[PDB]
Parts: sequence; C-alpha cells; structure tokens
Amino acid sequence: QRVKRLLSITNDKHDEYLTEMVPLLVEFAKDECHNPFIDKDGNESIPSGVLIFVAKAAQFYMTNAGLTGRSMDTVSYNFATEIPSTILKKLNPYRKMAR
Repeated sequence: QRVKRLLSITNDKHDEYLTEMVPLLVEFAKDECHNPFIDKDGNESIPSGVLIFVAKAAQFYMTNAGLTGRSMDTVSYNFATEIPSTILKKLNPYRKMAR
C-alpha cells in the first residue's frame, strides 16, 4: 500500500540506528541554546516535533547515504555537516529556537 515502506525499513530493522544519528545532530546543535534536550540521569531527551525530525531526517539520510553514500556505513560521523538540509530547520522549533 506503500504505508509499510516507512516502517519496513529504518524502524522495523533499524529504529535504534537511524534515530541515534539525529540526537548527535539535535543534542550537539541544540547545546548552543542550552535547552533541556538532557534528562534527570544526564542522558538524552527529545520532544514531539524534534522527534518527527530525528526519525524522518535519519530515515531519509541512513536509508539513502549509508549505502548510496560512498563515505562508509559507520564512521567518525558526518552528522555535523549532513542529515538533509530542509529537516535541519525542524532541529530547532521546541525551546530557545536560536540564540
């Protein structure tokens, strides 16, 4: 139905692999704002809108460029200059938004 194509990939196979790439982007890039993307144990935290970003950003990037990439499927990561340009504005809308 094509609906399965979203969850049959980097959800059912890799919900833990694509989603972690993005709190390297959301937590590093947001560290700028000083806002609570951190939890009470000192672990990672992500809200609802920035969550649609973590999943859709990395299911676009990992499913495309871990393979049709050419710069390796696990490396000293590109997250700082990669993960698609348009969704990168969805990194920010929760708290602070800029500084």
